[PDB]
Amino acid sequence: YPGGSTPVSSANMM
Amino acid sequence: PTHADSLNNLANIKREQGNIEEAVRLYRKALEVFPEFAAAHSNLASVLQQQGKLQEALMHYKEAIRISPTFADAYSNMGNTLKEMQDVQGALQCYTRAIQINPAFADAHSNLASIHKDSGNIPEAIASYRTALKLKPDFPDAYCNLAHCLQIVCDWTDYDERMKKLVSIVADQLEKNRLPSVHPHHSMLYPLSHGFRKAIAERHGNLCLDKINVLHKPPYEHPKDLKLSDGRLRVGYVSSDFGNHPTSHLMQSIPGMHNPDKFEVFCYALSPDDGTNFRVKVMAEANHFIDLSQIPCNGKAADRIHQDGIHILVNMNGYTKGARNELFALRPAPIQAMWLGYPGTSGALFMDYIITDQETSPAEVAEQYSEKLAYMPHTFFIGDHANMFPHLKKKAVIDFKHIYDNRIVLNGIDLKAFLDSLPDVKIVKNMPVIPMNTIAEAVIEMINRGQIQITINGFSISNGLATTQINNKAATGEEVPRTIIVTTRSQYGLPEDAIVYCNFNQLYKIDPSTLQMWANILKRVPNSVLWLLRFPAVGEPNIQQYAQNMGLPQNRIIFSPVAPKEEHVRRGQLADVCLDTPLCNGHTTGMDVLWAGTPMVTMPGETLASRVAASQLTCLGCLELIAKNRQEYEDIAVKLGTDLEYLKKVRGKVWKQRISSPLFNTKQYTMELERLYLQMWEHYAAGNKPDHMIK
Ligand SMILES: O=c1ccn([C@@H]2O[C@H](COP(=O)(O)OP(=O)(O)O)[C@@H](O)[C@H]2O)c(=O)[nH]1
Ligand SMILES: *[C@@H]1S[C@H](CO)[C@@H](O)[C@H](O)[C@H]1NC(C)=O
Repeated sequence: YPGGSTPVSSANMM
Repeated sequence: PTHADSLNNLANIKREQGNIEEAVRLYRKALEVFPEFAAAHSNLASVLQQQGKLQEALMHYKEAIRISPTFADAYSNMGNTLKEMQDVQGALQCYTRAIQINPAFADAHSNLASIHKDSGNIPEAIASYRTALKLKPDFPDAYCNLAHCLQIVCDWTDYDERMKKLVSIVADQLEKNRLPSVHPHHSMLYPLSHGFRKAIAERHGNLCLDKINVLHKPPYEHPKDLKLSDGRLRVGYVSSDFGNHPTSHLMQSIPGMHNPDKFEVFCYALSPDDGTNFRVKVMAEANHFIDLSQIPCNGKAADRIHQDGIHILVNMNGYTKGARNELFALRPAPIQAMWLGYPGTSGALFMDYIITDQETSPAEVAEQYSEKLAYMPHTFFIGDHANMFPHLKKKAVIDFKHIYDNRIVLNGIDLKAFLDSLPDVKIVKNMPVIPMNTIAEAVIEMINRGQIQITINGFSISNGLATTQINNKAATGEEVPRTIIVTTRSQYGLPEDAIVYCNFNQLYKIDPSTLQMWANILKRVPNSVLWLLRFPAVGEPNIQQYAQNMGLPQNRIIFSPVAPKEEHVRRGQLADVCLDTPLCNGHTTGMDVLWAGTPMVTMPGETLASRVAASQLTCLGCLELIAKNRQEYEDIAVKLGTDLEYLKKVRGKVWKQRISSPLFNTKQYTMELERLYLQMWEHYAAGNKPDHMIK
């Protein structure tokens, strides 16, 4: 969120 | 010079044969003969980088670029190394120099685009990817990376053709035996066959195997019984997301709920402590907590897991950020299962089971998975909402006029006591309602003036938009709020006299077919709006343009900022109906909206990720919300928005059943999980290879 953070499900690097 | 050439040549040969260490020894010999060998330094660096020896690789990249100042490829690859060392500014500097040395260097532009993409600068990422493709039209990595950027911001230009090209690219790469340019996690978004999706995942699984085979470690000896653990099954949960992340928001209570008489719980963290209460809780309630982020070597880390005598090792990452699937490739445990964190097949032979359910993964489609199916009895999904947001278990409303359940809402641990201090409170059959008196005017005044909080009868009444200013831990879900919170349609500019359809997913989950469906619903229910999030904001103008093209005025769609966790869940109470995305459902997001008591309409597809919401709704007990096709999805959503008595029935149903069903019952879930573990173990202990556990 603006001013903070909202972690989400994300892909790993390749 | 000439002798150094042949040495470098031999090294390349041994490299191709897979003899990485012989290649290294030979590269070093070439450097010993002719120190100023740019190609030899660059080759050794690339090999060291592959072995994960990044600092050592950096040395040789620096040599290559000094010897040859026009060596753009070396700057580029050095940037790749810095990127992996998490030095992002450094990597960008290298990519920038590479492009300056050679403006036509396609790879360097794509590599720069990826930095922009990872940095959140999608428009700049798109610009750089287009440059790379302009320079090199046939560039699968760049095309596929560009496609995902476009997905993120809902740019659907030439969409159908784009999807066709993606499938075409994957088919060609699978044929030519190369790692597909489409990431297995993203493969759910594109009309790839189930065969192709599994094949993409399988390629990633084999990468992990290739990385651990060079360790030349033997197969581990596994326990054949529970004697050494005193009759207890040793279960290892492996996650990079023990901390502030949806994964912990769903399962943080599970380790502490395991039965200590029969289970010994080991949590293996792949990430350092982020200082949050989520990490605190798992560390405090697991029987053992091991920080594997302090053990970079996958061989040493796998040794540590095996030393603990783990019977069932649980992969909570799959192909997601922070994963170390090399650990599972080494097979330190006799049974290894995928659970919760990755909505797809691993495609990997070292994973034995995937923990799912009959609704999410009907036994008919077992061929989509490389793993054997292991069914939980209701849904495999779970969430910690009853523990994290208990203030949302009950609500009261303020009548600012009929009676509405979602215009002005109060929630709080001490809500009952506050209500008890008020005269003229009415109970509607059960929902407490405060009339439009002095108390209620004071509340609306707070909201309009943007005031943070007020006090009524000694009770703290908080503006729901101001949670971070009152208690930041409560805002993020690390603590339960200790004040009474007000949530209103006026806080988000939502209409007081109309149906609110919502979807709080990241915008990437929407596709043209979905928005068209939503447009069809809005047109059929003139008195309604669609409520979406700026997730990211740069997707907003694209959605609005496409809606306008479909004949919807700007006022039919309302955007809000992404909110802190507690506010996001709480504000779901203001909507009438959630419209789930069929391409990839709300997962965590689905649990969030249901906990607020909001009916969710869904249309399950064929992939796991497109079937989760239907599984959640089936467990909840709302089969009437599950559509078999697009027409039924529209008809259901329109019925909810127009048949107001029906709407009340279903909302009442969701409100009650989020408590009475198993959906949010973490103790029940853990116990069913334990039953499944024992089925797995007994099957193995009796000397059987994994088989479907679907009863
Ligand atoms: O306004 C919002 C919208 C979402 N979320 C959270 O952001 C995450 C979204 O992650 P993701 O898109 O990966 O969710 P999923 O695919 O599991 O539904 C979830 O934890 C939500 O609870 C939030 O905190 N504020
Ligand atoms: C995000 S994390 C969530 C918890 O483990 C998981 O179930 C969910 O499937 C993830 N979402 C996507 C799109 O991968």
